[PDB]
Amino acid sequence: STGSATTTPIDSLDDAYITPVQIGTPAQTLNLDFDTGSSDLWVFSSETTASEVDGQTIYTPSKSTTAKLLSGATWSISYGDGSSSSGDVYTDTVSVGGLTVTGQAVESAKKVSSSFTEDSTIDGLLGLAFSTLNTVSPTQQKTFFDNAKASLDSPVFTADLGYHAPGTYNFGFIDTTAYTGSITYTAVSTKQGFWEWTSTGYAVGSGTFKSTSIDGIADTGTTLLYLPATVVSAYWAQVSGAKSSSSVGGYVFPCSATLPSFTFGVGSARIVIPGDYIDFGPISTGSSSCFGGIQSSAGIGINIFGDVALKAAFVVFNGATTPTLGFASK
Repeated sequence: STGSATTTPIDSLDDAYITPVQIGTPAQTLNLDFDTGSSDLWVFSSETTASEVDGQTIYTPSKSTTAKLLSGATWSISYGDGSSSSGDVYTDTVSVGGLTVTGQAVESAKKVSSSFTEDSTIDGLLGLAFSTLNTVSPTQQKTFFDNAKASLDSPVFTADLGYHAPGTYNFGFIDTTAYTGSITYTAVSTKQGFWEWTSTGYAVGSGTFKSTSIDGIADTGTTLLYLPATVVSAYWAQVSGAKSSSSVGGYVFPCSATLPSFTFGVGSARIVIPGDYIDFGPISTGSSSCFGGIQSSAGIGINIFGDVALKAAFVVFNGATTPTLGFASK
């Protein structure tokens, strides 16, 4: 089997991407944030505290003839941005782009933190990291990809995120029309539950490439590119007037700037992030100070190849017995 679904930016900045997902019988379509940095499929629901729902579409398990309470199971998750959610668990039929999993754990939120409530466009998350990170207790549950893998034509999914435009998540096949050149594959460590890999270095603009190992995670659920402070300083030093602002919470730059590109290495190959991808717009409405899309990972404890980096590539998440990652230009 295969599946193919379009993923759409939630706003003009590409702050996140939403992908329609069918849950239950008859189908209830929710727009979920596909997140290769976590492993829970959770949704706003008829159980979510009413004051914490503000415009989201909810899953109502009582209206699904295939929903079954997973008795005794609870979940609770906290994300790197400080947001969180928790609740109980149903199993139900879940389909993405024509690919169907029966018996998928659908984690129903009883509580969500303010940032989820305040974002009316995201109805929940669909985790695509390794199932060892799934938070369901006392019986850990499998991700949608883990459940589907054996049925797929090939044990892979791909992320093709757009810059200010829709893109595609494919399951079970590699669309050879969706990228240029060849795909360069690179090793993955699953020891922390992430799609963790080692970039071979970087360049700023037209500058020379610096060969240096940068361990980090391919994380579709993180907006920005978070790298060591040395790398990030070298980038922003090429932008007149850019500075790190403790009050704003990262590097800012004059909105009048033209940003340089940023290149990262995948083995001997190179992925180029155009400068425009690194502009996240005014820090507050009408400000001439703009927020940078490359920020320091110092204090986060891991480097994060978020959407800013991934959207510059066609990315293969290879779930073969020994997982690997593939990157191609596009």
